Parts: sequence; C-alpha cells; structure tokens
Amino acid sequence: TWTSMNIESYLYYVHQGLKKLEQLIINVNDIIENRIENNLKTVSKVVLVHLPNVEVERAVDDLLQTIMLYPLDPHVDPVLPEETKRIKRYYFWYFYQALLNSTQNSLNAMKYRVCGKKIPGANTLQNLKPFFQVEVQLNGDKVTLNPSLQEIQKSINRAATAVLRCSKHLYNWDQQNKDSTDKATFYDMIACDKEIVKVILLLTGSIQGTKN
Repeated sequence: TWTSMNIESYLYYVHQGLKKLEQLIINVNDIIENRIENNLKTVSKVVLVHLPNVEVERAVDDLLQTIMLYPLDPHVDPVLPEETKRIKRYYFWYFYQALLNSTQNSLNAMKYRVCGKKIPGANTLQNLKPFFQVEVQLNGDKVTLNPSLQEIQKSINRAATAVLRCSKHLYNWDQQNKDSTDKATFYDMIACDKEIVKVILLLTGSIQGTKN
C-alpha cells in the first residue's frame, strides 16, 4: 500500500474469483432448485389409483444434467474430499426420499380415500374399477353380490398391485437403469410400510363393515 499499487489488483482478482463462484452457485440454483422440484411436485400429485414413464425419464435426465455441472461423483483426487463428497449424496438421498415420499404420500392418500370411488376419475388401464357395479341376486337362495364381494376386493387389490409393481420397479434418480445406479429396496420397504400393510387392515375393515 506504500506505492499505492497491486492491492487494488489483488482485491479485483479476489472479486473475480468470487464473482465466478457466485456464478457457479447461480448455475446450481437455476439447475437444481426448480426443474427437479417441479418434477417432485408432479410426482407427488400423480394419482396412482385413478386419473382421467415421463417423470422417470425426467429424473434420469436431471441426473445426467447435474453431472454436467462438474459435480464430484468421485472424490477429487488431489483434494481427497472423501468425507466431503458423501454429504451431497446424503442430501440427494434425502431428495430421493422426498421423491419416493411424494409417491408414498399419494399412495397413502388414495389408500385412505378408497371409499368414494365415484368421486375420482380413472385412467385407461383402470376402466373396470371406478364406481364398481356388481350384480345382486339369491346365490343359493341368499341375497349376495353375484361377483363375490371378496372377489371385488381382490380386483381392487389387483389394481393396487399393478400400481404397486409399476411403482416398485421404477428408474428414479438412484434406480437410473434397472436399479443399476442404486437399488430399489426403498420400494419394497414402502410396500411393507404402514401405508400399505397396515392400511390393508383398514381397507378390509371398512369392506367388512360394508358387508355388515
């Protein structure tokens, strides 16, 4: 600072590094904070039972896209940030949890609101299910739904199982290609989680109450 030089240039060079980094973060903001967020909102909003591939492609593409951001999927060799690298992975795992949880919250909302079938609308694969009509007569002189009501619940469970296997075999951010990048164990975990196994009891209980 005595000849009044090189300090403005050092300050300007650090400013240059900081503006380049502020840039790179503005990248990451753009590139992560909204496309995969809106994809997550869509994944949450997808009604699995009935609604009158896409987001899977989308998530694979978001992976390759984030990979374009120079992210250290392997640790930097000269820096050796082995601990460092796994924290973005824990965050991306929390986000993958938010995705599978979007699907899971949908699944659970539907498992709860099965009872009003006429109110929601169905998609093509699920044409037989909505507001199910059953024939009633004197089966062996006894008034019954001619299709066994138990059978109709097994048809509801067959729709549920088609949906559940479609949702268990996915290609999400971790499952990139046939679960190659990461396993699909969270989906069988969700299948044995309360929203499925414990709500089977509530389903069958309301069903037996209808029978009652």
